Amino acid sequence: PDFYCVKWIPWKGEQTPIITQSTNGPCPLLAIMNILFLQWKVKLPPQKEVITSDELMAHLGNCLLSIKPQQLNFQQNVDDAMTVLPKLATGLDVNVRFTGVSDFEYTPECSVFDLLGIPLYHGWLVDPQSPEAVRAVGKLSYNQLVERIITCKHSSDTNLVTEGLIAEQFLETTAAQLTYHGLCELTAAAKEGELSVFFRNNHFSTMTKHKSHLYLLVTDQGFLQEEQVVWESLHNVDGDSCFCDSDFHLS
Amino acid sequence: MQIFVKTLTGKTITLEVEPSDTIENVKAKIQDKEGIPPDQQRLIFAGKQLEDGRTLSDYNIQKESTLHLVLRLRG
Ligand SMILES: [Cl-]
Repeated sequence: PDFYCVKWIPWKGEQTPIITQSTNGPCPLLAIMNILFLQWKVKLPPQKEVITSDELMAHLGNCLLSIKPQQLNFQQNVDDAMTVLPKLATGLDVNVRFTGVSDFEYTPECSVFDLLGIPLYHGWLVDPQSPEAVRAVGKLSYNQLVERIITCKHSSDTNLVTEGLIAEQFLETTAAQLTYHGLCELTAAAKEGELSVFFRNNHFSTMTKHKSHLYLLVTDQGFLQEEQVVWESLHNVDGDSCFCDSDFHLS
Repeated sequence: MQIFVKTLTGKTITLEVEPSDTIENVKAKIQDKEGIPPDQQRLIFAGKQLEDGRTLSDYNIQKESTLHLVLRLRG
């Protein structure tokens, strides 16, 4: 319903809760909250087996509203964060740029992440090895790309028409929204032991890098009983993905 | 009638609809046979975005018309 199961794991020698997800549940909220649990910035009592969206909001509120600044820029951000909280549960709008694993159109939505010090990533990157594609896509965000593709379809100008077709096949071939280059850059760009949020295919995940390896936190309700299953390889682009325990050992 | 929906992966799904059908019905049909949520759907035809309230005859969509679907990014 509107309840989420709590799962306890041995994280860095401590009993730590993480929250498991429905089928199409509240994954941004979850991606964020699970980071906060893993950092012990939010604590649940030992016997918590279930938690509600409202409680999560309350714990989240305690984080956001307890943050102190490095004046007026700061307070604006915080309300933009507050205003967005409901969308954290029902679906959040992102608009990636294909130039880099941190490149999004900056919106209020993104600001929550920034206030909590939580990096936000995607791996939907145009291959630098193909200059035609790099030129066509340029610095355009996804939303601009689909508009441009449309404009170009209506032109009979060869340049525009060519630009569009290249952009189209970029979107067609990379529709999984993760590329080998994105994967490599994620690898090199993410820092060891940092917890972050990874966008892909309209899902937000809790991500970390450990010994140069990238993992997504397993929140699937199916594995609620299996303590040994905590981390899943961010394995690209498709194929068998290995599971690890809390300590990043094969489970 | 039979129409075509072009998924970005390249696959072209075929759909059976009626000109009186609403855009909200068609997204529900694409979901019902491709699993993509109707909210994550944006329908494009002749360089126009289709709106959930209107019907197919409102855009003069005829048999074997190819509708373009764009995913909006919402996790
Ligand atoms: Cl961290």
